[PDB]
Parts: sequence; structure tokens; C-alpha cells
Amino acid sequence: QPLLSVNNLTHLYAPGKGFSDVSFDLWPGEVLGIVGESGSGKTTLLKSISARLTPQQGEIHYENRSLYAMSEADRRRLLRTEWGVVHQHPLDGLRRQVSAGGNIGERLMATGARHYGDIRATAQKWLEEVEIPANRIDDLPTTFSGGMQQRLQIARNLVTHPKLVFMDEPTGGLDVSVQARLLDLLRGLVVELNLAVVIVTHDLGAARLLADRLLVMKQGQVVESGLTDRVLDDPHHPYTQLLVSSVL
Amino acid sequence: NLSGYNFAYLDEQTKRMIRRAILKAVAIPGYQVPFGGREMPMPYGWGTGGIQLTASVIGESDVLKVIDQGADDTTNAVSIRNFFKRVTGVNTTERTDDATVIQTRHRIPETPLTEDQIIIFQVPIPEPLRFIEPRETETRTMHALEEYGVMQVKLYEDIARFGHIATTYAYPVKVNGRYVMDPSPIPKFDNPKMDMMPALQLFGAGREKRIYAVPPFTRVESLDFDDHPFTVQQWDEPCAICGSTHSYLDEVVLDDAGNRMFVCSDTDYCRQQSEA
Amino acid sequence: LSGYNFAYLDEQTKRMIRRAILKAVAIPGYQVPFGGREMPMPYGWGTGGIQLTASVIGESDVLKVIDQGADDTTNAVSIRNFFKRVTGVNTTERTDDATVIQTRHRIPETPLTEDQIIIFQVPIPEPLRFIEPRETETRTMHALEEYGVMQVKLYEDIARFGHIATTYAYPVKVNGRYVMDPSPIPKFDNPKMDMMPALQLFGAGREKRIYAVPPFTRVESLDFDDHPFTVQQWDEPCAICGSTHSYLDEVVLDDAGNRMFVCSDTDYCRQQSEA
Amino acid sequence: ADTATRQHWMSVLAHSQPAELAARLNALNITADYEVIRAAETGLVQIQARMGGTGERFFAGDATLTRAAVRLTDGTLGYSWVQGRDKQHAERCALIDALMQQSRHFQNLSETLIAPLDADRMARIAARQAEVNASRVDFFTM
Amino acid sequence: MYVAVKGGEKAIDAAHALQESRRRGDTDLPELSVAQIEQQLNLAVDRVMTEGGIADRELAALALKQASGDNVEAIFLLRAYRTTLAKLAVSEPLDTTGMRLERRISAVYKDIPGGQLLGPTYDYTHRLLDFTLLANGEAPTLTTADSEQQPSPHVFSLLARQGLAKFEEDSGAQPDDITRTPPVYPCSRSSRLQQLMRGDEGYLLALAYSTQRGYGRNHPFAGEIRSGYIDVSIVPEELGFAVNVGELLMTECEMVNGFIDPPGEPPHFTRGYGLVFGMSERKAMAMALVDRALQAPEYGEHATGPAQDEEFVLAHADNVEVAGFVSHLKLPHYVDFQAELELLKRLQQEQNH
Amino acid sequence: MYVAVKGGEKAIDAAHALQESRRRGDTDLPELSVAQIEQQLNLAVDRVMTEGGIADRELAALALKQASGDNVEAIFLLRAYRTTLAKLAVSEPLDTTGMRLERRISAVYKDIPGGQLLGPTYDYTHRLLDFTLLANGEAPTLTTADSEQQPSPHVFSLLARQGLAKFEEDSGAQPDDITRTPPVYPCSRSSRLQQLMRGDEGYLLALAYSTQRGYGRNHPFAGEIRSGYIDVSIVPEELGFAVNVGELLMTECEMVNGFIDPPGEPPHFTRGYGLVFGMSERKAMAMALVDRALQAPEYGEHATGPAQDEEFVLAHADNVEVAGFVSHLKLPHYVDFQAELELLKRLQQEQNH
Amino acid sequence: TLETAFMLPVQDAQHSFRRLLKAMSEPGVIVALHQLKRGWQPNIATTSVLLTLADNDTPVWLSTPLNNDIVNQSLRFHTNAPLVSQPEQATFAVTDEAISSEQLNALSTGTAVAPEAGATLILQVASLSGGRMLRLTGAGIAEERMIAPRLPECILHELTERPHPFPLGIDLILTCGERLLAIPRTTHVEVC
Ligand SMILES: [Zn+2]
Ligand SMILES: [Zn+2]
Ligand SMILES: [Zn+2]
Ligand SMILES: [Zn+2]
Repeated sequence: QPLLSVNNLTHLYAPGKGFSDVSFDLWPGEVLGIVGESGSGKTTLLKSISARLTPQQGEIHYENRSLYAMSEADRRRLLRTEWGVVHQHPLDGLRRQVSAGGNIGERLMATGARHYGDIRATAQKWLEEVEIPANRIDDLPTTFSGGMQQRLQIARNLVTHPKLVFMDEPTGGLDVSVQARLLDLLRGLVVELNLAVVIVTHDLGAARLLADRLLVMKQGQVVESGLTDRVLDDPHHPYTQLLVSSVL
Repeated sequence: NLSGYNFAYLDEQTKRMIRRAILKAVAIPGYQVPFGGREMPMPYGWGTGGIQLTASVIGESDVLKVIDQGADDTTNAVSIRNFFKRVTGVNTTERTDDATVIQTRHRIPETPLTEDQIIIFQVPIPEPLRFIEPRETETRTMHALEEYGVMQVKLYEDIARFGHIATTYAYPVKVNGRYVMDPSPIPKFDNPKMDMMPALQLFGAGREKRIYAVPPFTRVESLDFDDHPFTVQQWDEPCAICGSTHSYLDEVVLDDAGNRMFVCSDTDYCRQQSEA
Repeated sequence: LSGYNFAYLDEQTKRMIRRAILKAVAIPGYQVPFGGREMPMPYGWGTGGIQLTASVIGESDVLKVIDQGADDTTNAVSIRNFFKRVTGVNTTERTDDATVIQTRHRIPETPLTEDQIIIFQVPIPEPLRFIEPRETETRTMHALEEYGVMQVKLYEDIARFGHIATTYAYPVKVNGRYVMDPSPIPKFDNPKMDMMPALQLFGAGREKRIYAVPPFTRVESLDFDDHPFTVQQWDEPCAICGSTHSYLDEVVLDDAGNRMFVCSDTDYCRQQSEA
Repeated sequence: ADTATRQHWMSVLAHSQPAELAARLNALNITADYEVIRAAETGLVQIQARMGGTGERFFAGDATLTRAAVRLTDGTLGYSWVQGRDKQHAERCALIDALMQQSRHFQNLSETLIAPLDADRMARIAARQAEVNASRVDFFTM
Repeated sequence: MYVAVKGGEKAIDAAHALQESRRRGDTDLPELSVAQIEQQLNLAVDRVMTEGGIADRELAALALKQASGDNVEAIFLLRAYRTTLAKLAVSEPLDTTGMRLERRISAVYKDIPGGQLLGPTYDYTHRLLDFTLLANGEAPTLTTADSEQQPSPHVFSLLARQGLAKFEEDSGAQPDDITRTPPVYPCSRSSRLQQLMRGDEGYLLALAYSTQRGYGRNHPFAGEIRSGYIDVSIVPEELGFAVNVGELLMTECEMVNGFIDPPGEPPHFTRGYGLVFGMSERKAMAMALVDRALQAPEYGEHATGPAQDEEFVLAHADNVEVAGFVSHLKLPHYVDFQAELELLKRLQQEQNH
Repeated sequence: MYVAVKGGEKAIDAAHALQESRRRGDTDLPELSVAQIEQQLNLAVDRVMTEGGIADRELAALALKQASGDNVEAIFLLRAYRTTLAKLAVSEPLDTTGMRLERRISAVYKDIPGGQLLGPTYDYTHRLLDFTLLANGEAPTLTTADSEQQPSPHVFSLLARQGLAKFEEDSGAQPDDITRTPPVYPCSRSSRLQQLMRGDEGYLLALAYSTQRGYGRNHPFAGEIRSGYIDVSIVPEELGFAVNVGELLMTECEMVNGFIDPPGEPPHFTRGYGLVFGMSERKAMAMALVDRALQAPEYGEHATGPAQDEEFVLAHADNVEVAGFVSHLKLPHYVDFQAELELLKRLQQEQNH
Repeated sequence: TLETAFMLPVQDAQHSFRRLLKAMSEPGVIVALHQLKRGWQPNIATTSVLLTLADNDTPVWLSTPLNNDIVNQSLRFHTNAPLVSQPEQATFAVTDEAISSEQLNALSTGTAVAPEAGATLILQVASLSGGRMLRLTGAGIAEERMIAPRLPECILHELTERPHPFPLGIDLILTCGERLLAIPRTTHVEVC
């Protein structure tokens, strides 16, 4: 049955701002993208679904368990053992004073690794997995580049083999070459690991490259369910045409 | 007691409050129980929490032993002992075995403690996560959820940066298998003495308003990795007086030429060994 | 004859302040750092203005010290008495008779003429300080002339209230290049700074900055076409002189709520009343 | 005597300076055998203020307070709570509180002791207020 | 061979004798009495009473004398003495509206009902050292005026009557006492105010200065500074009615701050409050500014500067705690340093055999 | 019909007369001498000298007397007096090794060469208010010992000779003088130290406390605290040789901080330095801790806590500036507040329905 | 009318607290509180515990069998504690072997973020030896302690199952005559 069922989620902190009557389901291994204007409230949807913002009304059902029915400890554990969150700003999801190896192995240690050699070996393996050179494992995030910081964030979140990762436009602020290479790496990871990805972006190019199914939101509600190369090339509802033409 | 102050200098209300806190802490080993500490004659940072704890537990028939840095004659130790003789009149002893209540600062006596003995610790920072997470609003929740990952992360970072754990005193210890607790800033040489000890251990942070405890015969395990096991301080030299190799030594600089001697930190233990 | 050096300041301090003044005049709007000393008045009570006046004042000068536009305000009285003690110069309450004017939060209603110098007392000599508290950052902003953040704040104010929340110390562009804040004067007084015939000096002793506007310089308040620069307005005239073109201040007469509006510029009020 | 008048003389006694009260009582040379049920005790009164002057309450420190109680032979109880630390003053105030509750002493003391003390305090207040009003700033007239 | 000896007790005895001798100073000069200190060093006594928690002038002056004039040591002495005393009663809430004014100023209006009473202040004085104080002087003769006290309503009462400010309404909430229980962040405004009142004057002044300089701007105006005598009243158990126990010299400061625009309601000024013992105003102004800064959560303001950080501001505000823990480093710490030395020597031996 | 009267100067004069009369206090008590303050309130005098910038005990005591004991006002009086005086010479660098010790304590070793000289101190005293000081008594006679000062090397000399720390090398860089030019951030360590020494004791203490509680820890140890007399020497133009002009009572604190591991040399302890006038240790200790905290850029450390932020720490350290600006709000601001009221009244009327 | 209290309140309170601390820190150890010569009927141990711990800050709830008027007056006069009517508000819950399951479940067990906020249950039992044998292990016990108190079924269920996981829970203080026994929330109990 779908791994993340969203049923009529609404939250409007300020008049209009926020989202309302949002419903959909997610199956394992499929990438669902979210596209909309900055005021669309898509980002608020991302916080609400990513066990961070309590909705005013609606229901989330991770696996067959209401998300917010879980105790604070249960959802806190979920956000660090089986779920992943990739913030736009790496320093938000990365511990700045902790070396890259420590950032990657913090999840393992929170699970109780209790073996330095194994933790360091796993950290090096994951640094290789994301193309970061392994020679600078002991380095710290501030000494990395933006693309390298992003790669480190994905490695940190994927160290535990999460079955569902949310991604709040991690490519923002990256060059076209770096963005494309990072997206290619993300495609490789997504196909290699059967983990669902919920990617929120403000541009259609990233969704085209990465997403499998696409959703469009306007002013805090779902506009039309989509699909790669269908909504992108065949925008039905007029705002969809406006968006694609604005990109074009 | 003829100083005009209530026995132990504390009003009965404060003593009752501290006693309730002590009982709650004993019922929840390793948990920092907030308590309404007052201002003692000795300044905050100078052992007011331990002073209040011992004032709440000390009685007429108890034999008090106050040691600072493991020495009875340390200036702060003698000051606290004089205060308690003035406001309590109890007997004071420098021998660990004779003492019934031991108030220690930064050291655990070398002589093992028997039952019915209470050792009271003066802790400046009762939170083991304080230096990783300075905010109490965060560390309180971290303790509630048993989210002690950052401690292991800090140990891992120390190993990566230096090749060894950089914490040498106030070493965090998991007590009873659930709560990670910060002992007094005792050297990691002393953590093994805290495991399954026959005596009740009380830790009081007067400045930080916290009381916690370890009941007798409780599991206390210092955090570490399997491939980097917990170790203790080592010295090549024995005690320069008693010639003991099983005691925490301290360094005394005899002259500017660089001549130095290492002597037992526990003065009572050194005295006992030398007279043998 | 007070036992201190004339104007209370030693010669080298006067020279340093004078070099700072010349540099500031050569760079209209730039905040020139200067090593100000501690004056008998506390920091924030007008030490910068006092130091500037001491550096520029001479024996033949006629000094007018006004606070809130009034000559009899407590701080104005204290500063004027200090200057009378340490210099003995002549003091006046009439704007047209004063060669040097030291003002705290007003530009006199009476227009200033040539050869007059007006010293402004500035608490915060930085229009971007409440946006970017770091001096290390505002300094480079001024160096590169990156004032977009000021426009951002103005637009945010318009969005939140529909109006520029700033009402005094309103930033102004000088000589088309430097955004500076004037003294904490109302928006009412900003127009008076444009193409003024009198040199304007601004001094912040606590923040240790001197800047200036030469005579006949363009001083344009920041605004937008959709939101033209407005000025404080009242529906009442001065309760004493009856003037409708002066910055009024409110005086509460009794707890019942009775109040009267009177000209802030007491000299201008006196001139109008005697007419 | 209603509680208003008792409050009045208790306030007058509390605000009176210890020295002047002692001098007044010695001059009056009043004889009244009594026993101190509660010896003058010094402690704290927790000062409680309102945020904003009229809003929620909050604790604003403490002030030293000396309290005493006295029982006369007949049975009347006098109490005193005086801010400060003078035990003798508190005991004297309690004694006068006890005395004022007796018709034999109320009329005499209210005119010979309480009224002069209140007048002296009011005179001091008026003098101080007169010398302080010289610092008022004048702006307008008529 | 060496043998340990006892020298701690005699060493501390000698040190305390030396400190007492130094405090007495030159025996030729007469020992200054506590009355002289509480009369002529009144501004130091004001800070000592405010931060020590006891509003007794003689006790504060005695602490200052015993502390060799050290404000921190005197504050700690008074605070420690506080523990000894018992709480005989809790006063009725103070009514500042009925204080015998000795000073009343407002920066928001040129003139206000009751006038601008400057009172005894150092403001507008030229801070030039008065060397005539090196020799005994003559008591100045004070001029006088009419002795009547004009009605002096609070400026915020006037503002609220116009609708510009919001009245401070009492909900009957029980105040939080930190002396009874340790603070638990986030703290309610009552406990925040209690902690600020007994906070370091210098620390609070620095935080308020930072807010004024842009680190958490709040746009403050000195709405009302008001120093005078407030009557203190209690309600004993023996007598069911209220009894006036005396009066305290209190300084009350109320700041007008940047107005807000709540939804629905019209915009209004926000306000800050401060209250101290004695005639020292600057502490009250700093308390008001920091209080307004810490009110940020109620108005949903993003903390821009540390002055808006409740944890950081209130954790380090207390003189006794702060001073005690900085000075604790003077205590022997050679066991911990021996541990550090052992580790460092191991590291040095490893890197450079 | 109203008319504007002129009543500012008379009010100012009356207020100042009232303040002077209040400072004199009751005329029955003899006016306390400046010598009495200098001798018996020596710790307040020490703080005033340190933060005022002049190491003259009599001048600091005079400032305290003129300020009615207010430390901030006295500090400002002394700082303002500094301006009038002319700089006659610049002393040769102080050699603290020649200090004639009155107090020397090391917290890092049980015993040191020269011993633990406690000297006069309030440490280890039970802070119980001594009510025998209400009535003057007589100080006890001081016991004596051998009158020779055995060599007292600095503890960091011992540590550096072991290689555990690094000697502070003199590169000949010209010290920065904030008193001559306004501070410019980032600041050299000389300017930072000069600013810290003039900084407020309470603010620096709070910052050091915050660092000790985890807000950017530096793991401090009181390596050595020395109080004693240091000789002062100058080289006049008209004489080609140095001349000894006197001696100052100064306190020096040197703090061992957390060790680092430089890439190309063995790990070693970092150090902090504090130096003040008089025998007020805690100011020197806070100075040393904040000095180490502000050394973050030199060691490439991330600014975790506010105490590590150089601009924030130093822009608000100056007691004189902080106090003056916080106090400026007592000045009339009714023009700015009238502008704010005009804006607010319009905003309210726009949304009035 | 009012019941008497400790003859020497300070010394007796200290001695009783030390005995109670010995009992609590070493679960299963029976201690005697001999300082009070007569409890406020209905025992001595319970009265000593209330006199040495309860005060104005600790609401006390007395079960109906023990909720006598004289004892209420004595608690108000001596301890000054507030006597609440519902177990939910009780910091100290005093009851006997008649305690019902609902009453036991109503007690405050604290919160995971502040487990000390819970309530302490003082249970009066017919005897401390003779009931179902129980084995105790955990903090305070070297190897294992065997105690056979005669206490209700609901309490046995609470101890053996611990429905509220650590740190949540209620510390139990069994009393009988002048003798006392303590079982903290961290003790693992198992029938025989
Ligand atoms: Zn320590
Ligand atoms: Zn030995
Ligand atoms: Zn201003
Ligand atoms: Zn007019």
C-alpha cells in the first residue's frame, strides 16, 4: 500500500499563506516533485509532511500509522533512522563544528554503533558513494564547496538507508554544471536505493531531470496531478501553461 | 551548635525541600532533579550545592570528612569543614573508613567505601551535554528522549582529531543503563570506582540548582568505543612519599630548574600507606 | 578664564577634529572616523556636537544652542552654559543673529544664510545601522554603494503598514552618491537640507564619526514614485503664535485629555507672535 | 473603634521615627504592665509590584520587617509590623497599639501622641516637597 | 624525603587578618561608619539593595563597608544574609500611582500634567572633578517653592486613554517566584522581571545598549521615569485588614517602544517596565529595555540579537552566580590540570617521539 | 492664552543643589574624607581606576565621593578628567617578573616555586554580615614570618620550558591606541586588550561566565594570579637613560586554556592574559577569559557564543559609552515622539471602521 | 484534640529522613522510624514520613479509610500541607491495602521531561512479611533481595508490569507500625 498517504492536509498560518486541502499518496521507489510559485506554500507542505509542522487539519499516514498520532519520541526516531530531510542550506542539516566523517556517522552512533573503525569505514564508503574525495573525511563542512556540502548532506541522510527522503530544493544556489552533476548523482542513488524521494523545487528543469511524478500547487492548494514530460510538455490547466511559458 | 544559626545553618523548609529532591533523585538514578537552592556563605562555584546536600543529610552523630582535590588540608576543604564545625558541631575525621558522610570536590577517596556511607560530590556543571549543547531548553529534551548521540559524536571527533578521547575529567557515564550523567569533574581515573559502589553517591550543583544521585550497587559505565576502550591516567613515577603506584598522583614543582615530585592526591591514603 | 584651554579642548584634539572636518567636507555624506575624547557631557548627550563646536567656534562667533528646537531646554541650557564658561563667546536665541548653531533634533524654521554653520548632534551616524548592525558590513556597503537593502526595508514597511515606518532620521542621498541619515530630525525638516546656503556638520562622539554637507548640495530623501515623500501634518495651528507652517509639539495640560500644540522652534514662535 | 481608625494609628506609629517615638513616650511617662507574647522578630516582607504599574503581579525583592505583639493585663492584644530592624521600636509600637484599644487611653493618646506624630511627619513631608518642587521645570503660564 | 604538613588553616587565617587590616586602612584616619556610607554613598547603596534583594539601606551600607566597597562582594553578602531571614509576610501589590514623588520626568512630551520634576539628579552636570571635595565644605542652602504635590498621572495612562497604548490589565495570575523554584525556560514575564531586577547592572546596560545599536531594535522612548517613596502594606493573619508597615524609595521606569499592528485591533505602542530600589535610574531603564527585548516571543519577533535570547540573557544576569563561577577558577584545580597534562604529554610523545 | 516662560536654568540649578545636599547627607555625621574612601573602600577605588584609565588612588576616591558612590558616574568622572591632562611620557614596557608580590596563587599545581601566597583576600571567608562593624572596633595585630621573597617564576615559564605552552614572543609591532584613533574591526590583540581593560567588569564577567557554561568554551585554568607592586620607568628626552618614577599596585592573571594541535608542531596549551590596577582579581580573570575568547580568528575557531564575536563584545564593552547612551533616553525626545505619534494616529485612522 | 508531633522536630526529622533515604536507596531493606512514639491513628512510619517530608509545597491526598478529621487538622497544623481530594493533584498519596486500581492509575507519574513531578505513594500494609514472595533486582540491590510484603493486587500488577516505563512511575513506600520499606520506580520486581 502507498508508503506516504496524505489526506486533506491544510494549514494557513497567515491569510492565504500556507496550504489547504492537499491530498495524495506515495509509493516506494517513485520520485514525486512539487512545483509552484514561491507563495504557493509548497515549502510549508514539505515541513508539514516531514514531521516538523503540525497541520491545522488533515491526516498523514506513514506506512499504516498516522504520522502525528506517533509520540514525539517515535517521530523523532523516525526522522533520524528511516526518514531523511535535505535542507536547501547544507549548514542547516549539517553539524558545522563536526568533521564530515562525524556528520555522516552521527546517525550510526545515535543507533549505537560503538565501534570507531566500523563507523569510519562506513563514513569513507559513503563519501566515496557521493563522489566526495575520501582524503578529506576529517575535514569540516565550512571548508567544503556548496556542491560538496550538498553531497555531504545527502551522504549524512542516506547513511541509514532511509526509505523516504524529503528534499527542499537542495540545488538552489548551485551552478548549472554542478547542479546537473548533482542531479545525475541523485538519479543514480534513487535508482540504486529503492527509496522514495519528495523533491520540492521552484524550477521545472530540476523536476524534469529528477522527478517521476509531478504535482503543481498554486496559492496553497494542489492545482493538478502531473507526470514527467506530460505536465512539462502538455500543460493542461492554464496556470501550468503560464509556468512552463515563464520558464521558456 | 552555639552560633545562633539553625542546626546546619539551613531553615527547616529548605532542608525539607532538599530532602525531597534527594529522594526523587535516588528514585531516578542519574537524573538531574531541579531544586530551589539558596545562597550559602560560600560563593556559587565554591561548592554551595554539596554544602546544602550535606547540611540536609548531616546529623548529630555523623562523622564528617571534607576533602578538596583529595586532600583534607586544602584551603576550601578546611573552610567548609570549619563552617560545618561552627554551625553543626559534628565530629570531623580525615580517615575515609571512620567518616560517615564524605563531601568531596574533584576526587573519590582511594580507600573503598563501605555501606551506610554517603559521599557527596560538588559538581560545577551537572549537565554532560552542556559543552555540546549550551542551551538547557535543548539538553532537557535530549535527556527526556534519551538522545545521547551527540556524546558519541563528540568522542568520535576527539578520536579523529587526536587519536584519543580528549575528555580527561568529568567523563560522562551511563548510570543504570539509561541516563548519561556528568560526575563531579573527577579524573577519569576515578570512574571505575563509581561502578557497583556500596555507598550512596550524591551530586549537587548549587549554582545550577540540580541534585542527582547514584544508589549503592548501581551500574555506571564510562562511554567509549569497542576499539578504543576506556582507560585511565598513567604515571611512570610512584608516589614520592609512600611509593604507591595505585593512586592518582599530582605534580609538585620543587624549583624553577625543572625538578618535580609526584605525590598521592589522596592525602589520607598516602598517610595510611606511609605508616605501613 | 575658566582655567581650561579655550573651548576646553587641547590643541592636538582640535587639529584632529579640524582635519576630520575638512575631509568630511571634501566627501559630502561620508562618515569620517575621528578619535574623539570624553567630554564633560556624557556620551550620547551631544559630545560630538560639543567637540565640533569647540573645534570651529571662535571669539567673534555668536553661538546658538537649541534642543528640540528650543533654546531653554535643559540640555541646551547645560551646553550653552558650558560653552559660555570655557569660551565666553556671545550667545543668542535668534537664528539670523547666530553664526554657529548647535542643534539636537531640529533645523530652525528660519532659513539659514551664507557663512552660517549648523552643528548636528547624531546618536547613530549610520542610516543602515538598524538594518545591518555590523559596522564591518555597513562600511563595505557604503564603499560599494550597495544600498538596495534600504529599499528592501522601505518596501517591507510599505507592505506591513502601507507607509514608510520611518518618521525621523529619514535617510537622504547626498550629492547623488551617499545615503546618510541626518540628525534624528523629523521628515518635516528634511526638505530644509536641500541646497541650503549654510554648511552642515554632523558629529557622533559616541560613535566617533564626523560628516558634513557643503552649502548648496543636493540632499534628496529616499522615496518612490508611488509613495512620494510626505511631511508631518497637523489639523491645529500653534496655540501661541497661530503659525501653520511650523513643526508643532504636543503639550498635555491636564489628565482629562486637554492638550495644546505649540511651535517646537521657540525662536520662530516668538518671531511670529511679535508680528 | 472601627478598623479604619486602628489602621490610621498603626500607620502613624509605623512611619514615625524610632527616636522621636521613644522620646514622646518617655515624656508621656505612661504606665502599663504588659507581657510580650511574641518577642520582636526581624524577617522579610516580599515586595510585590505590578508590571506596568497596573498589570500582572511580580515579586520585586524584599524588605526588612520587624514584627512584635504585646498582651496587656486586661487582655487587649497590640500588634506592630514596622519596616526596618529596630526591635525596641516594634515593641513600643505594639504597646501603643494595645493601649489605643482601651477607652482609658484612646482619647488621651490620640491627641497627645498620635496626632503630634502625624503632624510632625506631615511637616517633614511638606518641607521636603517644598524644597523638591524648586526643581520643577516651567514651560508656560496662564 | 618530603613530609606533608598542615598550612591551609593558618594560611587562610593570616590572609583574612591581612584583608581586615587592609580594609581598616591607615589607623590614623577614623573608621568610616555605616551611617556615613548609607548617607553619602547612597548611589552605591541603591545598587546593592536592588541586586542583593533586600531594601534596607543600613544593611546594604554595612555590606559595602564589610566588602571594602566592592559592589559584587557586598551584593553577595546581602544576598547570603537574605537566606538567614524569615519571610514574615507578602506585601500587597505596590501602587506606584500614589508615591510621594522626588523625581518625575518624561521624554515623550515637552510638558505633562504635574510638570517635569527633575529632582535630585546628576543629569546636566558638567562632570569635572570637584577638587574642593578634597576638603570639608559647607552645606548648600536649598531654595524652596510651594509644597503642594500636583496630580501626576502616569504617561501611559494618558496614552492609553487616547488608544495609542494598551492598558496593562491584571488577569489575577500568580507571580512566579524564582527564589522558591529554579527558573524553567521559557520563563513567564513575571519571573523574567524578577530575574532582571536582581540582574547585573552592567550586563543589563550592555544588552540594552546593544538593542539600541541595532541588535534587536525596539525603538525605545523614556515614557516615564519616576522616583519617590511608595507605601508598603501587608495583611497579617492576626488582623484581617491591611496595615501600612512603612515606605520604600523606589524608582520606576516605563518605556514606550515601537508600535505593532495586531490583526483586527488598531496599531498601538508596545511598552517596557522596570523597577528598582533607590534613586538609581539607569538600572531601571536597562531593565525596561531588556524586558521589552525579551517580550519578543509574545509578538512573534525573530531574535536578531543576543539581548532577545531569553536563555542567554537570563542565565548570565545574576551577579552572585556569575561572579562566583568566574572566581572559582582561583580554587585549586590541579587534579583536573594533572589529567590534562597527562593527556597532552601523551599526545606530544606520540607526535614527536 | 499661554505664554512660554523661561525656566530651564533655574530647575537645573535647583536639581544640582538637591543632588549635592543629598550627597552630603545628614549634617550631623562628619563628611567622609577622600582619604577614608581611598583607604577603606579600596576595592571600589581599584575598579574605578581600572575602568577610568588613571591609576591614581586619590583621584579615583575623589571621583567616588563626588559621584555619591556610583561606580559608573565615578568612572565617567575619571575618564573625563583624563582628557584635560597632558601626556608627559610613555612608560617602558612593564616587567611583571619584578613585581613585589602581595598575592600569588596558581590553580594548576598543588605547590609552585615561591609557594601559594594567598595575601589579602576575601576568599575562603564565610560571607556572614558582620554586625560588629556597625560600631567601630580595632583591627587585630598581624602575625609575621620571614621577611624575604623567594623567587616566584611565572607558571607559564615553567609550562613553556616543558614545551606544554608557547612563550609570547615580542615581534616589535607598535601597540594600537584606541584613545588616539577610533577602533576598527577586526582589531589587533593589543587594541582588544586595551579595550577589554577599559571594559565594564559586569559585562566581561557575564561574557566569561557564558564561555565557561559552553557558549564557546575555552577550557580555562587559572594558571597564575599575581597582585603586587610593579616599578614604572620612563626615558625622558632630556635624559638619555631610563628613570624609575614610582610603582603601581597591579593584578595580573594568566589563564591556561584548551590546547590545540597545530599542523606542524606538537600540541600545546593556549593562553589568555588579563591585567588590572589594584587587587581586584575577578576583573583580570574575566579579561583573560574574554581575551582568549576573542582570539578565535587567530586560531581559526568558529564564533559559537556571543563572547567570541569581536564586534559585539567590544562595541558594548566600554562602560562610559554604554551608560551614557542608555541614559540619553532621559533627555527630551518629544520631537521624535511627536513624529511617531503623527504616524501612529494616521495608521489608526486608516483602519478605523 | 490535635495530634502531637516530633518532640525534637529538627533531630527527629533528620533521623527519619536518613532512615527513609536508607530504605529508598537500597530497595527491600526494612527500616524502623522510632522517633515518634505514636502515629496519628490511622501508623507511626506514615506519620514520620509526612512530618519529615510534607509541607506547604506538597499536596497530600489521604484515602477515605485514612481520611479522618483529626488527622486532617493535625496535618494542617504541623506540616501545613494542602490536603487535596483527588489523587491526581497529590504529591504525596497516603492510602491502605484498600486502594483501588483507578485510584492507583490516577496518581501523577510525572512527565518524561520532568519525571520528578510525579507522586509518591505511601501504602499502609497489614504486615511487611507473609504475603506473596517477591524478588527485587536493580539499582540499590547488590545481587537480589527477597521480600514478602502483604500488599494489594493492583500494586503487585504495577510493580511487576510497570505500565509506565522508566523514568515515569511512582515510588512506593510500604509502612507497617514503625517499620518502613521502599520500592523506587527503577526497581525490577518479579513474583518469587
Ligand atoms: Zn571547577
Ligand atoms: Zn602517596
Ligand atoms: Zn535619541
Ligand atoms: Zn508658535
